[PDB]
Amino acid sequence: TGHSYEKYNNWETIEAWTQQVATENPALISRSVIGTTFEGRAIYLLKVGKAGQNKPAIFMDCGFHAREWISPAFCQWFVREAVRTYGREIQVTELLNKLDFYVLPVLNIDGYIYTWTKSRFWRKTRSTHTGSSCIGTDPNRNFDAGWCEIGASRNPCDETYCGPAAESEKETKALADFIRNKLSSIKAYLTIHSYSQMMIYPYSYAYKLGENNAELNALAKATVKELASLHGTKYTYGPGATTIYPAAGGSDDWAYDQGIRYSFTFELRDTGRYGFLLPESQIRATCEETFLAIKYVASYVLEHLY
Amino acid sequence: NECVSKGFGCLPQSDCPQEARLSYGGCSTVCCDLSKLTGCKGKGGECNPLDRQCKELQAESASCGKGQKCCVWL
Ligand SMILES: [Zn+2]
Repeated sequence: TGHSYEKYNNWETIEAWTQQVATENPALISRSVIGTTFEGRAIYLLKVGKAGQNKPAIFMDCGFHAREWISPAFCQWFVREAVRTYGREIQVTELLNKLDFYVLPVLNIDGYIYTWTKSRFWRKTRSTHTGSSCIGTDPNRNFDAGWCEIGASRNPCDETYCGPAAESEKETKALADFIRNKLSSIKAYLTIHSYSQMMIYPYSYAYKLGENNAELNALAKATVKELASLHGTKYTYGPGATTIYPAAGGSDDWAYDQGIRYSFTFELRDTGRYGFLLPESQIRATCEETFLAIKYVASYVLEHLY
Repeated sequence: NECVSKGFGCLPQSDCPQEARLSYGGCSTVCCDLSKLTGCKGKGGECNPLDRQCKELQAESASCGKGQKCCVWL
């Protein structure tokens, strides 16, 4: 029954919400379509920030994986918090005047709808390719970053299936096309998942470390402290391969190898008690603490431009 | 979607045992009392070979059977 920031919203409501928020906040939010899903559904992107010349950007997406409902819930919360507090708190005013945030509320829309009406734990896209009767590819194994080398299945029926080729999915090709086009302005890439309460940086497709590794580790350590400020929520952090697991073809690694020096994957609440089924009553607290983390990272990026 | 509004979720019939099924609308499959599911898949996990490095949901690994353990992909 309409949109709420403290409930999970079906796609039709989120879609309506993206237009509403643009219409209600014309100086701060505009909405774009960056492409179309396997099933032909428009994929929306919000640009949050005040008009300005040659603005650097931070790209954040939610809803890679269908069942991770708290992820889209957070992109929505972020947009409201940003506009609500613009011109009222000095940090956020500065951020939106000097930076744009691209916010992609649900990438895997076909999958998201599927979890609402059919199968709550679906993860992948809903595509079909020649050669298999199984459905769906893992969008976070589908990027050109050590594609399908470790931590990815070659079996089309598996949850970590990498696809027939990198960017085989319209959704990931649409995201990669957008970032490639805006590469010279995008300074950070942030991709929101759940669960397990972690902040992860490259690399997941191999055990190597970025040239930047010490700085990334220090930034992660500092932002999880900031996150813990509010409600005491404990996050761990580190390079993906050893901290979570090997996982080739990830969007975080791909973005980093494009030259985006600040590239993180967030894993939100909880640690497994509810898992993917995070109760609606925890949405606010989760989103509040996560907002502090994103703000902290954005402010750091503003002082470390390149 | 009544099923989801009430705090449950939809699942295929084969994944929701009889005692866990609910009467609420919203699903083209069936509304399931997810809190009553057990086993790896019932927790959003996937059974994998023992030598697959993953984040294991250890309490559900026995449900995966021989040579298999419960991984949750995040
Ligand atoms: Zn995920």
